[PDB]
Amino acid sequence: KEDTIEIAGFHAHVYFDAASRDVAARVREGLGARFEVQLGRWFDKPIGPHPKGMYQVAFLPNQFDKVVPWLMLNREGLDILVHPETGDAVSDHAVYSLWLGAALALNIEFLRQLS
Amino acid sequence: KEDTIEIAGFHAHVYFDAASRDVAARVREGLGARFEVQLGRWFDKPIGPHPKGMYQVAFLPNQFDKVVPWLMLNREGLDILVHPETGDAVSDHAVYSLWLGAALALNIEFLRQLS
Ligand SMILES: [Zn+2]
Ligand SMILES: [Zn+2]
Repeated sequence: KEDTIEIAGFHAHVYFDAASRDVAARVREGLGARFEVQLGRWFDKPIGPHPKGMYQVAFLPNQFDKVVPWLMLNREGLDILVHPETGDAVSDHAVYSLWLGAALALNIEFLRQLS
Repeated sequence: KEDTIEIAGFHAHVYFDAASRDVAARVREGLGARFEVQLGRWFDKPIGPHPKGMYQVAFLPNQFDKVVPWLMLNREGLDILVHPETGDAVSDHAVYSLWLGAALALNIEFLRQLS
């Protein structure tokens, strides 16, 4: 087994489209109002491994049981990837992650090409 | 918004088949060794909403950031449903849940029929 100590933090990637952008904005405000998070920039186009528009929500491990359960209940149909940050981008995204909603295929090759 | 106070606990459903049953047994032992959990019966065949053999793992909310990150890292390719317990069985499984690995298709109507 590896040790969960090796998790330094998590990212949630909240995916959206034109039809769900407004929902995504409300979820973002909810997160920023409630939790100890760093909100990344809003990407309206796919970038890197990300198959659709998204924004990033970063947090330390002590917010995992705050943010993730909140999103379980309040994501309003949005597909959300949550992954640990362990120093292995490819596994972090492809193996060690979870999904709220319906998983989307990621461009993991983008991450492989970086390593 | 929905209040995560309304989350009384969580279940993990660890799915397996004959090929993966031994990995599932090892994951099960890892859980029972490390965390405050209630391990339910082993179902080799599909039962109720579940489309594959599984076993249940129950825990209080204070284990969510222990159990779930551990499974993130140590599920060894098993598909795992994690759902809250909020007193709404249909929403808990269908809407409020998350998946590690690749999601399976649950029989939600089975739960609706329960009322
Ligand atoms: Zn990320
Ligand atoms: Zn359950």
